Amino acid sequence: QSINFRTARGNLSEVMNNVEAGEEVEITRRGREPAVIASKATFEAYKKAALDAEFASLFDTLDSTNKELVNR
Amino acid sequence: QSINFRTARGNLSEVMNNVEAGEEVEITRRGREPAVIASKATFEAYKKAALDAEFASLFDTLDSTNKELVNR
Amino acid sequence: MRHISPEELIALHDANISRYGGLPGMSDPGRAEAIIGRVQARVAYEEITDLFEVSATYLVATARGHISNDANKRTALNSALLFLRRNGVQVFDSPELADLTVGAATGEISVSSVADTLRRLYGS
Amino acid sequence: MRHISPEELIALHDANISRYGGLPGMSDPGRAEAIIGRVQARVAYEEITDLFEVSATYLVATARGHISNDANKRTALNSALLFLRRNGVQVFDSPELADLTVGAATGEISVSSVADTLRRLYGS
Ligand SMILES: [Cl-]
Repeated sequence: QSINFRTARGNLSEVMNNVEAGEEVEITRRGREPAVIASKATFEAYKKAALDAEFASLFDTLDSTNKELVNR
Repeated sequence: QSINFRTARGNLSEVMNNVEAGEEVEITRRGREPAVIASKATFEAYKKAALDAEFASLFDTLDSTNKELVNR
Repeated sequence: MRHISPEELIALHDANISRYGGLPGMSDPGRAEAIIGRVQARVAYEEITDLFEVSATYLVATARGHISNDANKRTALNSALLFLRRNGVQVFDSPELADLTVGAATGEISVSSVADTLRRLYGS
Repeated sequence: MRHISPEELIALHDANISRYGGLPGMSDPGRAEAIIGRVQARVAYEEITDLFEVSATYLVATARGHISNDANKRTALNSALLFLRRNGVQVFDSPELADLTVGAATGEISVSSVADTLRRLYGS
């Protein structure tokens, strides 16, 4: 769930198998904000939810003109 | 965007600054399925959108009892 | 077994308030943490494997756990059935679910009786 | 400056056809790649820093880019305003957006005019 910079470097191949198994590991760092490792399938599934939501708001905001343009 | 787990091992500190800048890096392994490193900020936002959609369809499924419970 | 986290439980509660009604901005994360804590603790203590007994626990713990001043019964029912959905069990609305939740809150219906009702409805 | 990928432009088109109407399953990736390719190229060549010019480019490029035989004016408009929203500009519906988009698509309104109208509506 949370490992340090160094531990990842040395046990990266293990972090892969955890991630592949279904875990979402955080990578903390002494300097700046941290990062997260996840499997591509889950990441991309979350990215699509976000994009889908983004489109929903855009379409809600522009609902009238969107409806109108269908008939032009 | 796509790198092997060896180039990651040696250049982990580079991957961090890339990730924090705005990049979303894939990590491949030959014979295995890949992972993705990304900033915790963007990952969590994606996860949250996934979750919103998850609640929205449950609420849809149970829309009738939910409305009824408000008045009790 | 997939569970619901304290931060997910609050998010659910907040999301329900927005959609159906109630006073927003009040959800206590300590109550969310305490509600989930009970559910995990009960599972470990009684070594519960039955999804419907666990589902019943989310329902009773939440309906009596007062995350905030409103919408607790909804958050209870919804988290119960979200847990079932998350663990492969197909869920759907039923006229029984309102009374069931009210009974759990009032103490009139025990955790096992809730588990029985949920099993009858969604079991196989 | 945040941009829209080819793969997003397609997702946007399919999402729009589902919601508002049109023939689905017909979006050409090479067309999406060509539309974004043109926007990105114009930006570099002309060294465009103005967000509303870039928006206007997305709008004309997509409107005349023929991603499929349907909903190209809608994708054009939405893509342009998605760009704006993504770069921190607040957007909203306006009575003149429909006319704008149609004249864009037919060549009667050029990129600069579309830019001036977006800059008027959404730029301080
Ligand atoms: Cl309630």
